[PDB]
Amino acid sequence: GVAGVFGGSLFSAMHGSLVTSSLIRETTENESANEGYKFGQEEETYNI
Amino acid sequence: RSGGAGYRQYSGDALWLPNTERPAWLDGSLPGDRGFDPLGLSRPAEYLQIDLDELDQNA
Ligand code: CLA
Ligand SMILES: CC(/C=C/C=C(C)/C=C/[C@@]12O[C@]1(C)C[C@@H](O)CC2(C)C)=C\C=C\C=C(C)\C=C\C=C(C)\C=C\[C@@]12O[C@]1(C)C[C@@H](O)CC2(C)C
Ligand SMILES: CC(=C/C=C/C(C)=C/C=C/C=C(C)/C=C/C=C(\C)C=C=C1C(C)(C)C[C@H](O)C[C@@]1(C)O)/C=C/[C@@]12O[C@]1(C)C[C@@H](O)CC2(C)C
Repeated sequence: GVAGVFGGSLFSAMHGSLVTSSLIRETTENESANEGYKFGQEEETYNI
Repeated sequence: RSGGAGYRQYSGDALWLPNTERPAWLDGSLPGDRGFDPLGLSRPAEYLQIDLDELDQNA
């Protein structure tokens, strides 16, 4: 159980940080990076 | 009177070493120029200009 939650916490942080690190540039620096994603996009928002 | 008796009248440019060359930037015109600049502090310095980092958050 501890490995489940420590690992799950690790994997959540790694997956979240890896996807955030790979966001394709679609905005400026005066806007949130979240704005680069439009709900319903057919294309990928980060480079796997 | 002449002399050349108790001294050796050798001909040369008095430098900080018995044999060496004046640095190119030390001509010898200034008073006290003995060709002494091993660190080259008076060597004409060369600098590079870097452009202004872009810090516009609208870009
Ligand atoms: C750093 C040390 C450490 C770590 C990482 C853990 C980690 C864990 N412990 Mg442990 N423990 C520790 C030290 C530690 N323990 C020590 C020192 C002791 C002795 C004092 C214990 C004694 C202990 C006991 C007795 C138990 C644990 C249990 C657990 C697990 C509970 C988490 C879970 O399964 O949630 C599970 C999710 C739930 C239990 C509820 C889910 C939510 C329901 C389904 C719905 C609720 C919705 C809500 C009410 C409404 C919200 C609506 C809205 C407000 C959003 C977990 C993996 C428990 C376990 O193993 O699980 C059975 C267990 O009972 N530990
Ligand atoms: C300003 C200075 C002295 C000033 C001192 C003063 C006013 C003292 C004041 C007082 O004492 C009184 C009167 C009375 C006391 O009761 C009180 C105090 C207040 C204590 C000396 C500078 C002192 C400066 C010095 C010694 C500089 C040395 C620089 C050198 C040697 C550089 C040589 C070279 O640069 C060349 C030429 C060629 C390079 O390539 C190689 C190197 C070797 C680097
Ligand atoms: C009467 C008197 C005499 C002084 C004599 C001196 C200075 C002799 C120097 C004598 C010094 C001598 C001879 C030095 C000579 C050095 C030379 C030529 C050296 C050199 C070189 C070489 C070799 C590197 C290379 C080449 O050859 C040229 C040269 C030049 O580059 C002094 C009197 C008083 O001192 C009292 C006794 C009490 C005080 O209170 C009052 C007063 C009046 C000051």
